[PDB]
Amino acid sequence: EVQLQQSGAELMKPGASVKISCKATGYTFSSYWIEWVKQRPGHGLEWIGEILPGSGDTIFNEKFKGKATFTADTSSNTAYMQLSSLTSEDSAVYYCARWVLDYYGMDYWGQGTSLTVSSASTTPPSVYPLAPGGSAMVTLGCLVKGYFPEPVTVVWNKGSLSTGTHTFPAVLAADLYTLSSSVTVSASSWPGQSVTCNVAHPASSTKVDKKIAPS
Amino acid sequence: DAVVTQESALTTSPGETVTLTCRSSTGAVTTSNYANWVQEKPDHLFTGLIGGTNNRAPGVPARFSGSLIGDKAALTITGAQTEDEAIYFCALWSNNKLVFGGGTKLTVLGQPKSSPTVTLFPPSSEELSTAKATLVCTITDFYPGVVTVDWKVDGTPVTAGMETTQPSKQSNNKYMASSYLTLTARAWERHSSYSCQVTHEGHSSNKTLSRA
Repeated sequence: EVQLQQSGAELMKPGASVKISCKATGYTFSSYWIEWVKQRPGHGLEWIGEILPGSGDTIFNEKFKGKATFTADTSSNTAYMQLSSLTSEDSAVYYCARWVLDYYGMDYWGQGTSLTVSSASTTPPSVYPLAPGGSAMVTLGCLVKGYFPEPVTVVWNKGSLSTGTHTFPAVLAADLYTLSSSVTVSASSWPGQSVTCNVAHPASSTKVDKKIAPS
Repeated sequence: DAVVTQESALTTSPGETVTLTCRSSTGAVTTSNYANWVQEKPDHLFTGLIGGTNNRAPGVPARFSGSLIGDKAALTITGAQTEDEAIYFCALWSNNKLVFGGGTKLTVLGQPKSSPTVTLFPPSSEELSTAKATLVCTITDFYPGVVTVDWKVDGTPVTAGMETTQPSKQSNNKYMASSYLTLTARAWERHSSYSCQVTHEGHSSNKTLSRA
């Protein structure tokens, strides 16, 4: 079975350089061209260039001639793409894909490598309780604001409250992340019983427990 | 530097036939452009579907086929399946260059449509003490996963300090999203009624609250 495995997500600072790998298995690596593609939010897909492992021949999209460099090692069946002088415009997901001549296309694709070029520093979040404005059900929540980088984890009552929990996707606001999580429980269980959100932000080794009390 | 154009979005249902197209700004698409079609599923998972205009990739379901329709390349999915929901990109070979289209987001209705459930939370006393005020509007159980959010303070639209998340899939396969309106504590006190309005397929669901 043909497979292309790429290196993991990269976090680089402006001006740095990164080398993304693409390991092939399931076929004769030296016989097929490897294509490199760039996927940047709001910019569709861009072709970077290609390399034929068996000959080492390379062809670049003019635009990337001074940004990318292709290499390959037939002994380890791995292709590599190095990006230099990184800038925020280089932030994107990069893919390698196999081109088959008689197919006239790219059939198998790597899983992609997410590259983030940033100079931002780790920032802990501020955690705030979300109570109703003082039905059979009641919705409580917790706001996790101003943290970087992602992610943060949120549990309710130390994992005891699991059903009815909605941890929403994070969004940016002033260069930082904001997330919220909510739990819907029986109106007869709160405030009659306690509801506490447990927030953790590994990157900053911060842990905050916030009890949701009536307003 | 040819420009390749695709439909931005299309919706279909299980069992139906849907056709996606790929146009070139340079002229009519022909077999000499060796049109490719690839599929991107959640978590940026790409799979090649078509190459050389009509060659199906290894392991790709027979329901996918490529062709030329008029002066454009086309991808036909006959008997659409829920799993076919994805973003489809076409690529054309022109001027010894490989140019990709902007991609078409194909939605396949795999469950009943559902209007959103909206909940609006006021700023916590704790946050207000920092001279900050964030209202949180949670949006859950909606399908399909496309909504637009509008905030109004005392009847007037407000977008300054507002941010809305992308929709994400819930355990029950419906979607959820959140919207936030942030102001200074002082500004929060200069208004009375706050409203979060969520529009989904032409219908608007609203929730409001009074600072006092």
